[PDB]
Amino acid sequence: ATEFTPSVYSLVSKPLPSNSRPSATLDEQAETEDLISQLFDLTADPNALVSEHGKRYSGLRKQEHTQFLASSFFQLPGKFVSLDASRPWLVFWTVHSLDLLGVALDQGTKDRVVSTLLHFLSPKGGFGGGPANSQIPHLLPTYASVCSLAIAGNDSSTGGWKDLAAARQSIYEFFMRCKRPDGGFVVCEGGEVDVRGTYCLLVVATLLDIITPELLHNVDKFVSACQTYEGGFACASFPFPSVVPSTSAFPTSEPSCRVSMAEAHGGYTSCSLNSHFLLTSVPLPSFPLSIDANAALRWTVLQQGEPIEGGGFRGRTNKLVDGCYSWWVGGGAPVAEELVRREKSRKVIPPIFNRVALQEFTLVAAQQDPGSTGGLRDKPGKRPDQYHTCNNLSGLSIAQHKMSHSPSTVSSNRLKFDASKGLPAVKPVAPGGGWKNEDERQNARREIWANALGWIEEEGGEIIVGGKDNRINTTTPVFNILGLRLKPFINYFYCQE
Amino acid sequence: TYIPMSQRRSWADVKPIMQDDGPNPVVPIMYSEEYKDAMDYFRAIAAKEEKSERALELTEIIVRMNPAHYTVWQYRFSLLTSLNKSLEDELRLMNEFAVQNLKSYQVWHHRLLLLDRISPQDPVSEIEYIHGSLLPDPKNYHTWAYLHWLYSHFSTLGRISEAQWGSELDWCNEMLRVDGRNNSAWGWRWYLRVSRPGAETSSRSLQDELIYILKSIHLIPHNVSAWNYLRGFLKHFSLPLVPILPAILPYTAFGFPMPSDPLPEDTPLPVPLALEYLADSFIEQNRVDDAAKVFEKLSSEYDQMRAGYWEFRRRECA
Ligand SMILES: CCCC[C@H]1CN(c2cccc(OC(F)(F)F)c2)C(=O)CN1Cc1cncn1Cc1ccc(C#N)cc1
Ligand SMILES: CC(C)=CCC/C(C)=C/CC/C(C)=C/COP(=O)(O)OP(=O)(O)O
Ligand SMILES: O=S(=O)(O)C[C@H](O)CNC1CCCCC1
Ligand SMILES: O=S(=O)(O)C[C@H](O)CNC1CCCCC1
Ligand SMILES: O=S(=O)(O)C[C@H](O)CNC1CCCCC1
Ligand SMILES: [Zn+2]
Repeated sequence: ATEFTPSVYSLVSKPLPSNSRPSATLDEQAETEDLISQLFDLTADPNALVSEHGKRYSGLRKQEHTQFLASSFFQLPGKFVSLDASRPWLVFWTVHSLDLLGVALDQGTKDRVVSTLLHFLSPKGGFGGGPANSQIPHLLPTYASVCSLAIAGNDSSTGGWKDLAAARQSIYEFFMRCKRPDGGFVVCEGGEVDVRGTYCLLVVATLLDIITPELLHNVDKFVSACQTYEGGFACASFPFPSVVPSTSAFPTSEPSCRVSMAEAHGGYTSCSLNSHFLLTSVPLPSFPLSIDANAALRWTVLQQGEPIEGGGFRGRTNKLVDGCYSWWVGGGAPVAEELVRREKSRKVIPPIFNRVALQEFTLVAAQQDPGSTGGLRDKPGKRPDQYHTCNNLSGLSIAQHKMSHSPSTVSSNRLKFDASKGLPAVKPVAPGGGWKNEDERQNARREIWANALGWIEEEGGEIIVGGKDNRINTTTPVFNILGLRLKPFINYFYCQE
Repeated sequence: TYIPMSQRRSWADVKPIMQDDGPNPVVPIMYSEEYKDAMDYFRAIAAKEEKSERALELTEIIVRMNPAHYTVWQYRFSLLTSLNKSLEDELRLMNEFAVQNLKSYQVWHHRLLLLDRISPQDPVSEIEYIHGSLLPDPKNYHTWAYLHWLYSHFSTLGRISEAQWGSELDWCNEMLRVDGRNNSAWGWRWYLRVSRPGAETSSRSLQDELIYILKSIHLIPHNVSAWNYLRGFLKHFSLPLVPILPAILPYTAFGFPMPSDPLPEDTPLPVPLALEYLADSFIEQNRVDDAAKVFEKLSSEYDQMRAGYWEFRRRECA
């Protein structure tokens, strides 16, 4: 099960060769190699039973990490004002990390989480980064708030889910005000346009049963054109209009071509693969426009670092490894792998990245040094924070548990779906903007629901480096919440049981 | 010492509005007195929808303390257009923010909205500012994405001349000379030479581009940026791999550039991405067993971090 996932300690560590051509990139790379490899040399190999005397023990320090996150439920120092427009993310990073670590919140604390987030919800539609009397709605806080309510809420009158259900029409209307004719979305009124917005919006629309044809038009084309010559995805694509020199450069619904606007990055590659995957559930004709899945898988695996850098992932070519890309790049691997599997199936098994080395990076390099604040971090030399704690642990989960999208599970889901149950259909902004009829709408609901619940952990595919006390819970690819949160949440909004 | 706004004559008519968190919120932030006071009055300003100079001054105070505060940036831009403020002065203020390390998505997007609304007949001086701004961080992702947007938006309006495209490639070539491992500059070169709608595609340009790529590899044989650009180039233009194999084979132990007769020092062999080129070359020739043997060695000997991926490639051959 580990034939093709060699431990970092079993491989020869050597620097990236210089070719006798120094540059600023190489100076920074070599300095980082020395930082990571020195910490590995001080740390007992997690795979050994005879832990060397005098060497640091790499076990996951779950109680230190729990106490690190505990400040979220009391108070954060003044320096966090830099995240005052992202407080739903502070909630999400905390409550999802506790789910992964296996630590339960009591009901009173969950009720405080629910109440805080509901004060961020505007009657006109969507969540902001703070109270609705202070901040306007934003697509990224809307994703973080919705996922946090999946983790901490419930179906009772104080559980927050009924407020989400009542807000479905207004949230949909917010999503349509964000929509551009070329398939992009602004993240907020007057805000930037990139695949982070598309990803956050498609997750929420999928979970709350508010997808329509008018919402999705050109969304597949925007995302597909973000793929670069390296195989990963950039932040956005530019729509050039039908007429060369134009009096306007504002996006149009029928551009002559689209061009990606920057280099492939793990964060935008994660958002693009996940968005594309969500779109493949939608039964529209010749939709979604395809991507080059093999190139995206190749890009994904090429970002895993060498043994001297501990087998962590970097975010882009010739930059540095960083624990948070365990989720952004590592968590895209099962999505890319499934899309490759479908391509091979249409034209007519070993792990795809080093699942062992990624765990060794998490345990050895990404944990705060023992006996201290706890928390996980980017790399040695960096302070831990809630964002690296969440994303280190989410990526560790994908490495520990072999995830795949199961066609037979999706078939079973279709067989059990009850199309006579559901919340009221959203009213489209344009008269012809909805599904053509009720047969079409119910078929769409069935496919989107059944595929959202199609991810499974493969029996016998578990690999827990360092022993079973390092095991954390299983996150879901695409949504990044536990399956035991996803299922009752999405079932509530589709009225399934 | 700090003078609260409740004690300021210019603000005596304004009743501040407290943040509405509810009774016992999670993730509360212990705000400085200055930040809480400014937000208390911003809440009142934005509630009454006042568009004024004092509101403008207030938004600057707030984004200096929190540059990622998208709501206050949104209000600031509507103030600028509503008051018909000098957008060139605002652009100079954004230059100072960069100097003072006040940075976020929101600052970069604000800069984009300014350029879009100014709509200069010639954006040359903004292009030159962006070039200089890269000195402290030549890989700043927001800067490279903004540069792409700038050339794409203003070329759509017909305002990028041939002399401007030429000097942009000259600048790009210098960036890659100073650091051949700058993957952001490789991405820019791809826009300039391949993907932008105005790029030339002739047999001369394809040959020129291949010469530049090959020379780059021979200068830095272990540079992943150069190998990825080569593979993307050949794939995008449906060009065969075999005729170029002479320039690649020395790394797996005619007309286009060849490796140095003594290879550069600190160039251990084989180069794993050269082996990938060789394997894919075998596949191009339908020699699937020769490709499989290369993948097997990548998997068990030469690129063991990716042993499972290279084994996946080996099995595909059967
Ligand atoms: C506790 C402070 C963390 C700061 C992080 C996260 N971070 C942030 C802040 C608020 C919400 C949020 O959303 C989500 F990405 F989903 F976490 C993300 C930022 O702005 C800056 N970062 C710096 C960083 C660290 N390691 C890699 N980087 C690069 C990077 C990552 C994501 C984004 C984006 N976007 C941009 C850049
Ligand atoms: C759902 C959601 C909001 C997803 C976005 C996730 C994500 C990680 C985005 C990264 C965007 C970005 C500009 C990175 C470069 O920062 P950098 O130069 O500081 O770091 P680098 O050196 O690793 O590239
Ligand atoms: O997060 S962990 O590292 O597993 C937990 C911390 O080490 C706490 N260690 C205590 C030391 C004294 C005896 C009881 C345990
Ligand atoms: O009633 S709604 O329009 O749905 C929600 C409130 O009006 C939002 N107004 C706030 C004022 C201060 C700045 C942030 C927004
Ligand atoms: O379940 S197994 O993988 O066989 C082995 C256990 O998980 C061992 N965990 C350690 C026990 C002693 C303290 C430090 C952790
Ligand atoms: Zn990071």
